[PDB]
Amino acid sequence: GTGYDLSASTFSPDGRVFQVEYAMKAVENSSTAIGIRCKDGVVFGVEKLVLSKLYEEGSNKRLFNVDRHVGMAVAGLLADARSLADIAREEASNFRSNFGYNIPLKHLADRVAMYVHAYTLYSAVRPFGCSFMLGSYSVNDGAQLYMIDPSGVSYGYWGCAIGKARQAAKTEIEKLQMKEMTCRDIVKEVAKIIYIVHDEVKDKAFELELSWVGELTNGRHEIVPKDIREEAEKYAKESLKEEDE
Amino acid sequence: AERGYSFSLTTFSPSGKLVQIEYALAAVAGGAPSVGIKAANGVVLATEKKQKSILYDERSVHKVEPITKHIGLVYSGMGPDYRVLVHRARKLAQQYYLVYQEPIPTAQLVQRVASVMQEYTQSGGVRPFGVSLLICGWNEGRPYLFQSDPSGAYFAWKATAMGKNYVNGKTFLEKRYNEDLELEDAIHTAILTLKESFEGQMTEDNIEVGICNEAGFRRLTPTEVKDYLAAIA
Amino acid sequence: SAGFDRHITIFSPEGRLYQVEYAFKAINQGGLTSVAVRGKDCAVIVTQKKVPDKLLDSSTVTHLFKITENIGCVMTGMTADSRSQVQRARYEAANWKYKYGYEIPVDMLCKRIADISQVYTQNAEMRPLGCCMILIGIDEEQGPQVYKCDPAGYYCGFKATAAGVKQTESTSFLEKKVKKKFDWTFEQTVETAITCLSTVLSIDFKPSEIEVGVVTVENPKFRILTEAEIDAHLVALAERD
Amino acid sequence: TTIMAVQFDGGVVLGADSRTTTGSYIANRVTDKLTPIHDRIFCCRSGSAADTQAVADAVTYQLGFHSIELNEPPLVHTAASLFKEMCYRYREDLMAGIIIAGWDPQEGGQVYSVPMGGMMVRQSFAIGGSGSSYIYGYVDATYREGMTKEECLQFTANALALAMERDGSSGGVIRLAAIAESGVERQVLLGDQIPKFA
Amino acid sequence: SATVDQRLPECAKLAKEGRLQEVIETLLSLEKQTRTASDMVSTSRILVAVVKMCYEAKEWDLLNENIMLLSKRRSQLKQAVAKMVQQCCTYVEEITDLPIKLRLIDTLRMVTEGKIYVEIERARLTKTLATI
Amino acid sequence: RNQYDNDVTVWSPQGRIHQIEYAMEAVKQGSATVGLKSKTHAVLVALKRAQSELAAHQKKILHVDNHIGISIAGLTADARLLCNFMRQECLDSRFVFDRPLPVSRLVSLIGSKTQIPTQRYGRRPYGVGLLIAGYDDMGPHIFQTCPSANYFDCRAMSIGARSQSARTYLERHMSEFMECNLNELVKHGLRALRETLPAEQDLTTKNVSIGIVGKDLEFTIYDDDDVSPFLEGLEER
Repeated sequence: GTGYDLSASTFSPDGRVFQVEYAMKAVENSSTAIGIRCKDGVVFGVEKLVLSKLYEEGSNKRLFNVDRHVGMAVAGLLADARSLADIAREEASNFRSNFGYNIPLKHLADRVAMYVHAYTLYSAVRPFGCSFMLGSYSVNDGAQLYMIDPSGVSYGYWGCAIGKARQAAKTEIEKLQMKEMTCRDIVKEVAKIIYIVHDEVKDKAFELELSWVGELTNGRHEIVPKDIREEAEKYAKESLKEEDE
Repeated sequence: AERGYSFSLTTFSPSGKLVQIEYALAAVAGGAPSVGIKAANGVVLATEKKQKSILYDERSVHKVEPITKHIGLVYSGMGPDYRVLVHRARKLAQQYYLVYQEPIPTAQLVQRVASVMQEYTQSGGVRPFGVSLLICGWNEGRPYLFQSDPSGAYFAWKATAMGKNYVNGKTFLEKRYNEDLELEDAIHTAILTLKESFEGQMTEDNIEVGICNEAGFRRLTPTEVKDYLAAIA
Repeated sequence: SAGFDRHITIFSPEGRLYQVEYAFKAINQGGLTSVAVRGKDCAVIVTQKKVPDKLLDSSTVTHLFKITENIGCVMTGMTADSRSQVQRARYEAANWKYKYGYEIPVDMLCKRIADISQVYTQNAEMRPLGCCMILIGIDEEQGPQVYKCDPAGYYCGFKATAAGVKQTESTSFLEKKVKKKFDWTFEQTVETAITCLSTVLSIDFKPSEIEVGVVTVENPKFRILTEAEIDAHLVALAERD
Repeated sequence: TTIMAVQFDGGVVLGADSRTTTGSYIANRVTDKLTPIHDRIFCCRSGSAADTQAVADAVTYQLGFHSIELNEPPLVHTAASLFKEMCYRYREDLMAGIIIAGWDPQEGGQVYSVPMGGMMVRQSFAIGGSGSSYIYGYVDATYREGMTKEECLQFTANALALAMERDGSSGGVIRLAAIAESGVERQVLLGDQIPKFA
Repeated sequence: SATVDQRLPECAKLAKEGRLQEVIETLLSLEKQTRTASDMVSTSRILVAVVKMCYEAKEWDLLNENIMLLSKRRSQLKQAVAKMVQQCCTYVEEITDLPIKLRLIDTLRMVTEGKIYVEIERARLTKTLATI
Repeated sequence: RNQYDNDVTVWSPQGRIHQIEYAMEAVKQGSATVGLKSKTHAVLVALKRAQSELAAHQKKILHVDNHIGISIAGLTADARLLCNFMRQECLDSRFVFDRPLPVSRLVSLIGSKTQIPTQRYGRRPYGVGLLIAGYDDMGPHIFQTCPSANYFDCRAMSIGARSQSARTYLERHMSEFMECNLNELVKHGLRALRETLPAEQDLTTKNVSIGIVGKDLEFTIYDDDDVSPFLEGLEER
């Protein structure tokens, strides 16, 4: 082996810590989670993989509610993802307890990024093996969407995609006028993009998990209703047939 | 050699060496030249402040620093470790002052700084201080010049040089140093010893010198260093 | 000598810290470059700004941070480490203002950060986070000040510096430009910094692919120049050069 | 002591007497009760000077760090919340009652009153201090919604003048501070600029 | 474009009627727009045309200034600058009053103080200067 | 490998973490257990092993607070530790809030607790897989937790050595579930264990444990002669 890739506290003779890169490799092996920031909201879509017909519907949710007004879409080791969701929930709770108002998403992203960097600093713990996205909307700050990765970088975004099909998802997102779309249509676009990037002969089973947080929810993140998800799924299948034609 | 017994600081090699502290002393010897001469009525410390470029503002980070109104300190080795050690020396001097309403003797300050270095050279998760300190004080009615090593050993010196060319510096000091030397002559001797191991033109603002007489330790201003260089040349 | 390489606390037989050197290599890993120059009464930091995607929010992408009301920094290296060290610098400045009742001097904040880094270089608890911080501020008695806080505890003060991939080229260019009338004005300093970056990178800058922060004696508050100001500087100075 | 705050559309005016007694002797007669928390948020302090000053300094530190980290101006609610956390936590050790008044872009012109204990109540006009009661009843009648900056300044001046007149522990000069978009304008009414009988 | 090169003739007529800098500034704004659009052909025609207008005029202390300007403006397009300098050289060879043409030669040389894409042109200018 | 699977703290150079996979293998050294649920019941059924014909059969169903039971497959030390933790959490919830702890929250607590070891070098991942059967006011629940700290809400699942036979049976017959009497539900579980059993072997009252929870039925474990009404009714192959 390299000899410098054990422990996240060792710099290779290039300035590279390889444990963080291996964590990034681990996240770049999972299902695809995308998120698009429309003008009046943010929509997360995830192509959850039903790994067995035994699991009930809604098992292994990769869309968490990290505080009432903020949604989280994870991609990678789901155990680490749940732990990070708990960490972010605790950070938002502490913010609301101390300062007395809903945590700004920029600040929440920075806090969780600092936590992930804490775990990538040391040799007694391994870097978090998952990426995730934090989305929210409020009247006084506007729709926001951030992405955090195992190395702990918290760049903002207009459209993001993490997982196996990230490059294809970004390519299919660039061809969208997100800055002037509304939630009711960006949800359908999210479903279409997820269906296009999904691989049927490799991943077999599939379930689309959608959520939005936007003006039409009063800044309250929630799972997209049943009828809306059904209509978006129907539109995505029709669009798949159209693209095939 | 004893290759296995050179990565740890808590194991004796079969011959008894503590190889890692000797490696720290090698890091010391691979540092900027510094010279210390104990004159008859004072002490003088010098060290090259040659910068790697014209951009380095050579007035912000000093290498000859005071620790009390009557003690000062220069180093040869790594600058960060030097900063740590000078802060600790100042703290120790202040603790001694608070306990005993009296400025800390130079010998005592050297003992305590050497104890700090010993504390840092007695575990596996800590790196020994890669510097050698030259402490110069005016305790009592006579001058003191001491050296402190990463190993925690401290010496009393008449005159010495440390850094890249310490061998040449010590030979030069053997030739030139005489015990009954006034501080004014010791300053010239210090600057000449530096010149003998100083590449490039020894301009007044790339050399740092500090004196320690009965008036207390004081870092000479660049104007004064320029005057001394002009008089020497 | 490769055995003395996997631990930050092990001295090489010749007395070298290979893990610290590797932290510097890590500095030279973000691809970006940064330059800083101080005139008579101003200091300027300019950083290459890469936004290699239409979906990435350029407003959030940045390497210029406001450590306090009157101190700014440009960070180069790993982004997570950069932001961690920026938070540490802000916390230290706040503590200084709380304890001592006056704003932290730039040199003092640099010494604090350098000491924090030296601690990690000495003990074996963390890796030395691989980022380089260039700080600029206005000191009431000294004037404009530019400093570096490399990840080994070294923090010399600078008339003009650079960090990142092309630090050597930028250093040579600034040495040449400072041997001749180091006395620069605000516009001349911005010219020198932007020209240094452009020449070392072998490219002419769009108003967006560059980020400039400035402090001046008249207005000693770290200001990040807007796109209009950057474009004005580029066009006017290229025209009148 | 006596401290007061009045809210007007787009801003808020704080006012405070300048007496600091240590019994029946004025240790300081030009004390500056008003304290600038961040830039626009101000706190008027009452109770034990040591506790109030320590709390104000700690809150200034916390709010400055918070605002720098957020890259946004702080909220008057956030400042009053920090005060509330500290005061409530150390109820038994802090003999301090505070009035946090200021302006922020989102909810400009805010006045919260954290009295002894840990309460947290927004008010159109807030009053505190030993001499509060008298002017408290007086403002209950005098206050009218829709005042402008000048009317609020005169209102605060008259109120604090009444409190100083009728309270032994309050007296000296009257310090006013009007906060709004433009910034903070502080003034003092020394001996004659302050009403004589009202 | 063709619209550019038909609105340029009216500028030529105005300059012939007498325009010290008004038409110059109009053409500079037009060239600014074209360059920002990154239209190499438009830039080339505008540059060659403005130098042509100057030369047709008296242009003394004006043609050299305009050449210095258009060379020292923002990142002019390579072909645009090459065409401008080539045109100005073809119009330099057909000049007299050497004590004055020397100034234009020097101006062109310092505009071409060295660039891989104007090497030959600078060489010919240097040869003409040496002969002079 | 050979330097990337010594501890849980090192990522292999493939985005893969090896000691967690080794714990997930340890889960297969246990014994077969099948959990499943109707619309008003939840049933765990476990094949108890035997260390000798004299020694009794190791218990595999443990009793968490009245509305929750657990079936274990893997290290018995970790089984004991996790059972104690679950019992303590249920007791704490019933002490603070005068109501039973929701199963979906108990499993979240278990997930966090079991994930903590999978990231810090102070311990090994809990080498025990769990089938948690419970009945909260929402409805009967069957959960699976694996040493990776991942939990799945299963309508019917199986774990342990020789598990895929039972899992295939459950996939084939799960359409029948929900609208089943308790007896039919237990019979389906016993059929799943029969499928995982080697052909020559068969389900006997000695080696079968049957835990049942559901509406108006606090978690009850049937062992030894208690399973007679189930095995006796069960049809033969």
